[PDB]
Amino acid sequence: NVAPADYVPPSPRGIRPAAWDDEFADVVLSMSDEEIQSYLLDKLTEVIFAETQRDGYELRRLDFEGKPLTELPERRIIENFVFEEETLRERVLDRVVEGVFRLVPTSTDRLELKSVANIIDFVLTHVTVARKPLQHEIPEAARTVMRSHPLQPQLGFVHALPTDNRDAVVQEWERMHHLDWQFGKAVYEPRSAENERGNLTWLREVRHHEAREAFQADVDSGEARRRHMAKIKAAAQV
Amino acid sequence: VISYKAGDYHLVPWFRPYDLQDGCFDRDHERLSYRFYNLETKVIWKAFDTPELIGMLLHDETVKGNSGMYAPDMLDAALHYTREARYWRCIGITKPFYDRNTLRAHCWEDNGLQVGTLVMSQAMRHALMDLERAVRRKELGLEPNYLWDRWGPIGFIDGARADYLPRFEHNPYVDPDGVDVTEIDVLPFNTHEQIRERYRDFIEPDTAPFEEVFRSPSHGSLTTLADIPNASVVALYKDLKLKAGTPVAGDAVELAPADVRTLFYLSANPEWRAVADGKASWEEVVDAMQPVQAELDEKIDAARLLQNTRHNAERVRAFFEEKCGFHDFMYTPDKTITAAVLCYLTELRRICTETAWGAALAKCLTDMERVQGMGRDAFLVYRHIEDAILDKKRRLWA
Amino acid sequence: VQVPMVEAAMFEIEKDGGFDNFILKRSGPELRSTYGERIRRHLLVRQKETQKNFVLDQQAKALAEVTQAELMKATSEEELDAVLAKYGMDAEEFKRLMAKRVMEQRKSV
Amino acid sequence: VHANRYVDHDTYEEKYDPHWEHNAHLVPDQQFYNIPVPKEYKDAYWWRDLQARRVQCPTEWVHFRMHTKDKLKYDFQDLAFRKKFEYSYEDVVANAKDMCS
Amino acid sequence: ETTPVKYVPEMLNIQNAKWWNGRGKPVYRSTYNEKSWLEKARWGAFTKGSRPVMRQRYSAAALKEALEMVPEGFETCDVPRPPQRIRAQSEGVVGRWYTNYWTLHSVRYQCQLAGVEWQFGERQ
Amino acid sequence: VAPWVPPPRHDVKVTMPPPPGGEVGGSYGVSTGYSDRLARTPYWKRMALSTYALRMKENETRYPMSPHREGEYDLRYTVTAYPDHIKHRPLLEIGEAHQIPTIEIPVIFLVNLWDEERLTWFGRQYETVYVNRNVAREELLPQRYAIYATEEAYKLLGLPVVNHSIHEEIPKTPHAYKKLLEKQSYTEERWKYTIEYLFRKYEADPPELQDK
RNA sequence: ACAAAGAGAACGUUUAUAUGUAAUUGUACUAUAUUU
Repeated sequence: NVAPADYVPPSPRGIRPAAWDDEFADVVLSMSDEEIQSYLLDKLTEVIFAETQRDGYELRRLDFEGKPLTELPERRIIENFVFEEETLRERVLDRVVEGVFRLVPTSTDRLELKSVANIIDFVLTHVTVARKPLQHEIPEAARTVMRSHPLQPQLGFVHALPTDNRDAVVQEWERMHHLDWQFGKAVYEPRSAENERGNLTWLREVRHHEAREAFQADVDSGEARRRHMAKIKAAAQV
Repeated sequence: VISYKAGDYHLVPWFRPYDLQDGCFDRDHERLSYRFYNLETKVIWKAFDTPELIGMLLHDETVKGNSGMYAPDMLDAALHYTREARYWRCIGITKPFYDRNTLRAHCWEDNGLQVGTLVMSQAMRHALMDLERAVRRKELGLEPNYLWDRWGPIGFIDGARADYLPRFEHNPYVDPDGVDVTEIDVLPFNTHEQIRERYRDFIEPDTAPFEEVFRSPSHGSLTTLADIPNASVVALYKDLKLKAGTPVAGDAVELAPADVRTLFYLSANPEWRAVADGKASWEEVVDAMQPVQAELDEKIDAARLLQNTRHNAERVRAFFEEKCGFHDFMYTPDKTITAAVLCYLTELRRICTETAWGAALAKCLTDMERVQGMGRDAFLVYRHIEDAILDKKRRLWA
Repeated sequence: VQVPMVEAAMFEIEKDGGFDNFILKRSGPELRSTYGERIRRHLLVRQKETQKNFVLDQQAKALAEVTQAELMKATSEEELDAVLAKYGMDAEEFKRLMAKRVMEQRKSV
Repeated sequence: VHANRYVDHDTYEEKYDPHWEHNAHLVPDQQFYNIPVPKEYKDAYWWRDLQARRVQCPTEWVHFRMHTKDKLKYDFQDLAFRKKFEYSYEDVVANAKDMCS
Repeated sequence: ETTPVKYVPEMLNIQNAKWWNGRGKPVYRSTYNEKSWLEKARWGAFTKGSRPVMRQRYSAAALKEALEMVPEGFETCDVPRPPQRIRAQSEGVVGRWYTNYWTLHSVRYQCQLAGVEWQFGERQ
Repeated sequence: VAPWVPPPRHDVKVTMPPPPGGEVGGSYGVSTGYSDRLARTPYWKRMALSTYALRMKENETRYPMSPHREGEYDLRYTVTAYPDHIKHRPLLEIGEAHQIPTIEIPVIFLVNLWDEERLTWFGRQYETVYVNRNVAREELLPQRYAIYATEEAYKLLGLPVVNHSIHEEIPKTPHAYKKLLEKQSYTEERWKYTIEYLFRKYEADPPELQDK
C-alpha cells in the first residue's frame, strides 16, 4: 500500500470550507500544522474519559484502591481508537470533528472515517485546503537589485536527475529499510543553504567568485583596457 | 574547538480535498459536462438502481461543492427518471446506458433508421413473459400473480431464490394456472407507448397510498417515557394524564400517539415551555397552548427529513422504516419502495423553492449553518429531538 | 552512498579527493559501471545546485546593502516596515531575528 | 534542452542563451535526428553514441569487409564497417600522369 | 554468487571457429581484432632492426633547409630512442621532425652522404 | 538504422586526419584516423585553407608520446590500439597475496578536533595529518571535520600546496610501504637530508674531559 | 571446503596451510651387492 494511482497530495492550496466563515475565527486555526492538531490532541483526549466513560465504558486504569491509577487511560489507545460502534462514533464525531471544525463529511468519508487515527488526517485536509496560498509578489524596486547582479543562477538542473518513476509499490520499502542510497540510488531534496565547511564545491566556487572580484575591480581601475591594448600594440608592430 | 571521543558517529546507524468546481471551470461548456456527464448520470445511476439513496449522495456531492444540486433542475429530472427508470427496469434492462450519451431503452430496433421501437434482449422477452402472463390471469379471473411483485431488495421476499430471465430451455416456468406464454406471445409488444398501455398499474409505483407521511412529525425509537426531562415531563404527563378526560395515572409505559410525542419535546428541552407547561397541568392545554410551536412544524420536520436521509443508508433504511412503516427493509416489495422514494422526492421538489428556508435548509451542510440560516427556535427543539432519537437505542447499545 | 568497488577503487578515491572527483574525473567508458550513472547524474545536479545556492547569497548580500543604507533611517520603528515593504521583506521575522539579536548576542556575554 | 538555461526574472522564461548551443554535445537518436545536451551531462549517453557508430548490421553479415584485404580500405572505428574514400580508375590515371611518372 | 563463474569452458581451447563448428568468436574475444596474431608476432616488420624506416631521400639543398628548422640550442642527445613496443616510424620532414628519433638519426645519415655538416652533437 | 551517423571525435585539424579513438575518448581498436570530410575535401582545397606556418603545426609529431593522453605512448604507434597494459596493471599480480599493509592518508583538518581520551588535538584548523584510512573514511569526512588532502584542496583552502605522494603508488608490501614512508620523510623533511641534520659527530667530540 | 595472513576483516577477494577418505586410485682397498 503506497499509491492508489490518484493519491491526492496534501495540496496546501487555499480553498476555504463553506461554513469555515472567518476561518472559524481564522487565527484560531491559523496555527502551525501541528498546533492545529495540538487542540485536537486535547480535544480528542476529552472525546474519551468522561465523554464515553462518563456513560458507557470502563477504561480508567484500575489500581489497588479500585480507582483510576493513571491520570487518563493509556493515551496510545486514544490515538488508535476504533469507534467501530456507529453512534458511539457519531457521539465522538459530534464533538471534535463536527463540533468545532464544521468539516461536514461525505458518506464516503464517514465510511472511511473509522478510527480517529485516520480521522485526524481528514481534519488536517480541509484546514490545509483552507490554508490561504502565498501571494508571490516581488516589489519591482527589489527586483532591480536582483535583475542587475552579474551573478545569476543556471536553474535547469532538476531535469538532469536520474529518472526513477516506475511501479512505486517499492518506493516505500526503501524507507523502513536502508536502501535508498544503495546502488547509486539517491534521494534529492532541494535546499537553500549548504554547510560551508568541507563542501569542496562550495569553497571551489568562492575562490572563483573571489577571483571575479579581483577581475571586476581591475576593470574599474582601467587596466584590463590597458593590457588589452598592450597586446595590439605588440600585434601591429609589423 | 570540537571534542570527538572517537569510535562514534558509526556512519551507518487518502482523503480528497473537496473543492467546488466553479473555480475549476475555465469556460461554460466544460461545466455542463461535469453537470451532466459526471453528475446527471450519477443521479440516473441511482434512479435506475435504487433511488432510496439518491438523496444521500446529494449531501456528499454538496461537500465537494457543486452549486445547483438541490435546485429543481435536478429534481425536475430525478423525479422524471425515477419513474421510468422503473418502466424499463421491469422490462428487464440491466445497464441503463447503451453508451455514455443514450439510454439502453432508446437504442431503436433498426440500428439507427428506426423511430420508436426498441431492440430487446432475451432477458426482456423473458421478463415480458411474466407481464403478459400476468395479463392473461388478469383476464382469466384467477389471481394475476405478478412474480415480480414478490421481488424486493435481496430478491424474492419469501426466502426463495430468484431464477434468471434467460431461463434454461429445459426448465420452463411452472405455471400453476396453465396459461402458457412463449416468444410468439411477446412478439408484437415492442414499441414503448404500445407497451406502456397494456399493464400500466402492474409497473407504475403506487405513490398515492403513500402520498405524504413526510409533512407530519414522526419518530423511530421514542416512547412515552422518551424524554430528556426523565422526571419533569414524564411525571408532568402523569399530571397531564390524571387531569385528562378518562384519566389514568402515569402507571404504564405505552408510547403516546405519534403526532403528540414531538409535542413533549417542544416542552421537554425548551425551559420556557418546560415552565409554561411547568405550571399548567391540563391535558387540553399542553397540546393547544402552543400554536406557534405547531405553526412551524414544517421547519421542525424537514430538518428531520434531510439530516436523517443524508449520512448513511443505515439511517435512510431506518428512515424508510420509520416513516413508511416497515418491519425490515430487506424483506420488502420492489414497487412500494419505489413509492416510498417517490414521495420522498415528490416533496423535495416543492420543499426547495416554496419554503425559502427549505432552500438553504438543504443546500447547507453543517447543522449550525442551518440554525444560523433557518428557523433557530424550531431547531433548538429539533436538535433535542435528534438528541433523543438515539437515547433509546443507546441503552439497547449497552 | 554504498556503491560496490574493487580493492583498487578504494585507493583511487583518496588520491583523487573523495567520492565526487573519482566519479567525475573518469568518463563513461573509463568508469564502466552503471552505478556510475545513477550517482554521477546526482553529483552533477547536486553541484549545479550548490552553485545556485551560492549565487542565491551573492544575490542576497547584494540586497542587504540596498537595505543597510535604507535601514539607517531610524526615525521611526513603525516606518521600518515601509523600509522592508519597499523591498518586500516581512517586518515580523526581521524584528524577531532582531529580537533574537538581543538574546543570540547576549548569550555570549 | 532545459538544463543550464538562464530564466529571466520578470518574464519567468528561458531567455535566449547564444552560448548554449555551443556547449552542446549532440546526442544521436533513432526517433529524433540529434538531441543537443550540455556537455556536463554527456557521459550518461556514451553507449547510444557507440551504438550509433556501430554498423547497424550484425558484424557477421558484414564480416566479408573485415577478414579479407579490404581490411585496409574500410573504416572500423566503433565497428563502423563503412568504406574509406577510393580514387576512381580514371583519376588515378590522371593523378599519376600529371606527375609524369 | 561467491564467484560469478569459475573454470570457464574456454580455458580448454575449445575450437569455436566460424568455419569449423559454426559458432563465431566467443563473446570475450573482441569482434574486430584489427591485426591478426601473426602481425603482432613479427617484430621485424615492426621494430627497426637493419631496416630503412625513412622512405624519402632528400637532395643536398633539401637538407640545407630542413636543418633551418632545428631550434637554437637543440642537442641530439636529449631525444632518446623510443622503446621496443612503439613501432619504428618516420613521417618524413614535418613540424618538429627533430624530436622524432628515427627521423633525426636518419636525416642525420643522409647528411653524412650528402656532405652536409651535422652541426649538432653526437650520441654522447 | 541510424539517422545522422555522428561525426569523428577530434577533426579540429584541417589537413591531417583525426587521431584514433580512445586517445580522444572512444573505443580502442584502430591505429588510424579517417575523417571522411578530410578525404572528400580535395587537395587544392585542403592546402587552400591553411598556410605553411600552420601545415608544420598539425603535421606536428609527438612520436614517442601521445598528444592527447598525457604521459601515454602514442597508441597510433603501439603494437595494438588498446591502452597500455603494464603501466595500467591492477593491484595484485597474477599470483601474489593481498598483503597491502595499513596505509595512512593525509587530510587537512577543518576543525580543532580534540580527542576526549588523550586531550590531544587530532589537529588544528588547516593542519594535514596522516591518519588511519577508515577514520578518514567513516569518522573525519562525514562530520565535516576534514577533507582529503589532495593537492587541489591545498589551493582551495588558501594553503601552501605540499606534495605527499598520496597513494601515487599503492604499496602492496610492508616493505613497499615502509619505503614509501621514507619518501615523504624526504619531501616533508628535505632539509633533514640536503646536508647533515646536525653533525654532532664533528664538533668538540671529547669536550667533557674537562670541568666536571 | 575450513581455519591462517591481508586490509581500524559488514561482509564479496588473493596467498600460506592438514583436515574427510570425503572418492575416484593403486598396493603379492677392487670388488661383490642393487635395481622392490
